[PDB]
Amino acid sequence: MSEKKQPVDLGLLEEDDEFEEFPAEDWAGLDEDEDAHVWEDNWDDDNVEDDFSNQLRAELEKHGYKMETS
Amino acid sequence: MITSAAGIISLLDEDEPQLKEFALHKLNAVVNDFWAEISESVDKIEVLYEDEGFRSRQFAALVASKVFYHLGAFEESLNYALGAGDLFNVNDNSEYVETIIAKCIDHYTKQCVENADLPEGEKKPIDQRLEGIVNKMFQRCLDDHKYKQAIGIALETRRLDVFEKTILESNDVPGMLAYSLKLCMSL
Amino acid sequence: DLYSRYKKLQQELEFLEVQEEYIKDEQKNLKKEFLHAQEEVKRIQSIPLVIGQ
Amino acid sequence: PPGGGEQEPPPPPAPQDVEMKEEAATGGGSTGEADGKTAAAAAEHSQRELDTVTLEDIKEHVKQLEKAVSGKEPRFVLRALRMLPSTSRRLNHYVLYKAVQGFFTSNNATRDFLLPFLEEPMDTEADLQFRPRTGKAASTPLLPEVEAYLQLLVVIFMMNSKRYKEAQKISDDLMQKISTQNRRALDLVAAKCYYYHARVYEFLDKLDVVRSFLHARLRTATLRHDADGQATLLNLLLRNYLHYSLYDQAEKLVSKSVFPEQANNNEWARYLYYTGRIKAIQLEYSEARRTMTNALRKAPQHTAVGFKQTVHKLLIVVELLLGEIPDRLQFRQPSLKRSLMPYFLLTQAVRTGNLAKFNQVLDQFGEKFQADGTYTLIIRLRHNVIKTGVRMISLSYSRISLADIAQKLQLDSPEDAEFIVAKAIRDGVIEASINHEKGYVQSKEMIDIYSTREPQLAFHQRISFCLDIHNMSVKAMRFPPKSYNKDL
Repeated sequence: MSEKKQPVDLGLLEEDDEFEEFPAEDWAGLDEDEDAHVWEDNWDDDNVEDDFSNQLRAELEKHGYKMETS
Repeated sequence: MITSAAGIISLLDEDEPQLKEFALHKLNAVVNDFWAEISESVDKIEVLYEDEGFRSRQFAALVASKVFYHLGAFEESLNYALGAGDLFNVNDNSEYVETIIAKCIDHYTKQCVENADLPEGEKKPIDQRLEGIVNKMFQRCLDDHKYKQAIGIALETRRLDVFEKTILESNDVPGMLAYSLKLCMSL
Repeated sequence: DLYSRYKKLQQELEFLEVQEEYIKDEQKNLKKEFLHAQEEVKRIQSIPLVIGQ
Repeated sequence: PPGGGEQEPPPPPAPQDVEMKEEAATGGGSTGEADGKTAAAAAEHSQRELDTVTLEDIKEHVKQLEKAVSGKEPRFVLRALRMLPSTSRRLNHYVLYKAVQGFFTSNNATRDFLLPFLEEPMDTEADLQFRPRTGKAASTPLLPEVEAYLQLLVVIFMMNSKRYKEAQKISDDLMQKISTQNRRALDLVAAKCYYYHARVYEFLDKLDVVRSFLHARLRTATLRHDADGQATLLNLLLRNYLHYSLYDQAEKLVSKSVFPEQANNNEWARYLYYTGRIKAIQLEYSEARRTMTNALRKAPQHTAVGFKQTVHKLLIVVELLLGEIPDRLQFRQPSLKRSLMPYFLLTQAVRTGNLAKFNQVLDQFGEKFQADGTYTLIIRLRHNVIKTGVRMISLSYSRISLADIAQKLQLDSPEDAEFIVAKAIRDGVIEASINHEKGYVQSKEMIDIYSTREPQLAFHQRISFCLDIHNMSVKAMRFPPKSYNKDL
């Protein structure tokens, strides 16, 4: 029928009317570093990236101190 | 009226049928709205139908005959529509009545073909009410005969005296015998 | 004519239905003949032969 | 004044050529195509009609035509009316009536000549011979155009269009069963109409007349149908049962029938999305996962972006329940991204499984995914975080400590550790060896695949099923060649 897509596109118009080009530019701050890059790898790199965003992001500089303590 | 009412199941699973009668009467109104809701009470309907406890076998056999063909094959609905005993029902343009008389005529002439090649011996029993309800609407067609279906349905039923009463009140007798033999030579 | 088209048409139902097993027989037999004649014209090509230019 | 006054008449007659040529090509092409043998040639104009509907769904036709450009409304078919034979003078009238409105001006209106649309169908719709196909093929295309812009007091006019449609053909029908290409097409035409005024139904009223009548009209559709139009008529009933019906004793496991060939090249995607939406409330893990992901991968013809974002949203919502949540990897479209932006933080927070923090993170900025209604699967998720986390522990090492991994799982107690881990063992999705020697709970956690471990019984059903699907695909490459050589 393809006629039920109209209210869904109206919901997309409401989501686009919530923030006017705010997620396109704010998310484009990372998309400019993510553009043309394979998005299949961005799920693993974003998985470990967001996983380590809270604490122990790099953790490679700390191993030099953890060698003698552990 | 109701759509997802489940109280009629408990009323149908209950004794003292003086409350079951009007509950089934109101069930016949919403059965066309929702036929699948009775599938849980079909077994109990069969239980109260097989025994001779309930006084009206047509109230159960009509519900079963109108839910079986909505659920599965027309055979199980036909066994209770033909097994409903005495049924007082006038001619209606409803889908239910035209389908039960459609399959009733189709299976009627089907049994007439299964029994037409065996004139004697192992004759299958045919109920009289089948002849009553087939010959009732059949005679209703034979009010004026419409000069098209008299010899046709008279030949499909493979019956002996079904066509002698058709040619009694008929115009253009040579046209009816010439059309009759013309139809007989092409089958 | 109106009601006679059913039972008159049943003869065409049988006449067209009888062609199913017939075309089954033709399609199952004519390919066996196709491999018969195929191997018969294949076995004509023999190894001993003369080489020209 | 000179800009729009001089550039005013160029715009309007832009769609005139494609609309007149389109209605003449599909009208004269369909009637002139199946006119000789309508019953023989079938389903040739079905894909044409649906492709024209989906081609006209995004029409920007009406933007300024309200000011003296509504002359397209009073006109209509006017093809061979009032007489079936001797249509030469009417062949001249075809140019006459189209040329009269183009000399100087034309008297036009918008809401004046709307009700008297039944003047011709009383005596002759088009030619008194092809009344059904010309009546539906005449009325049904042009009615949604005038009935566009559902708002602004058109609901009553839409009701007039309803009683006109039913009163002319579909109160029951024009004749009990058309039983032709306009019957099999009339199924999806009346169905598509029901989807057209379904917004009018759900707008202020509810189900107490027409969709309840759709059962009697649904089984009046004869049982010998291919169930294409009958199944499309079932789609609106199931969607009416989607928002709030909630009874599951009949349609669930009783609606399931012989299931004839109901494809429509869209109905697997949207119908399977419907039955997976209803089968998604009992937390179906095996069936709805693969079949709903397949339905996501289906329907690529017109749009796979604007509509698949909801089946994708529900898809990942029911995927994160199993502990393994696959995100958007192979699809690049700027709709599922913006749809998934609020849900991304929590769907990424599922695997880490922090109870106290993410519990506040959900309700913190949660507006739409928790404002979707009844918060059922998210209120199951709030305590499913620990079950997906302990399933990650099942994917982790065997030995369970009392301080390291118990403190890591935010659950430091001896009883509830083995108790809830045992509640994960009684599920049956994992394998463990419950042994108590000195107090520690061990586990064999053998997740070794069937390699060199009863292989024949392992992929036996894989060989049988794969050969069945590939073999019915062999039938699907044998039969279409027959549908090719059928005409020659």
